[PDB]
Amino acid sequence: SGAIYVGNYRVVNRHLATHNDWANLVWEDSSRDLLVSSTTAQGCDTIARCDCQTGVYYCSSRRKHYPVSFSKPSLIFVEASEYYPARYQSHLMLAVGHSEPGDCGGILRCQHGVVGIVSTGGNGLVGFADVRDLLWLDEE
Ligand SMILES: C[C@@H](Cc1cocn1)NC(=O)c1nn(C)c2ccccc12
Ligand SMILES: [Zn+2]
Repeated sequence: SGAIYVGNYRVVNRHLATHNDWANLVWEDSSRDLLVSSTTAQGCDTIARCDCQTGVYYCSSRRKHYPVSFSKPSLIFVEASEYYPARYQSHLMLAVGHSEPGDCGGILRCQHGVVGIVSTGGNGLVGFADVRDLLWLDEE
């Protein structure tokens, strides 16, 4: 589990969105595994607007942050899970790192801010849904 709280937005994995998220929906995209809802309170996370391809992510199944090198956002074929059939996921970045299904929502960041959230994984890989192209997260 996990979310990004920037401005009056909450960014979560689409497959983990709650009824309150769907009832206060701003934007969703199944191909990216992302959903954004509106919030009453202002958040403290800042979105990275950069070209970093090294950063750190939070792994809840280890209670630890790990440094990683990650690929550029791409269209990758992801295997079936209980939330999606096997399909192409867009704007996905892969790294070598431990992960388990419940680690989705953990933040990947660099010195510039939040880069994305954990969305896929297995066998020593972890995949992150990028958010750096969603420029509208920075404005009302
Ligand atoms: C919950 C789904 C979401 C999903 C996105 O694309 C299709 N399904 N993801 C997973 O199944 C999953 N995510 N991580 C971090 C893993 C690590 C090890 C094994 C499985 C996973
Ligand atoms: Zn950066």
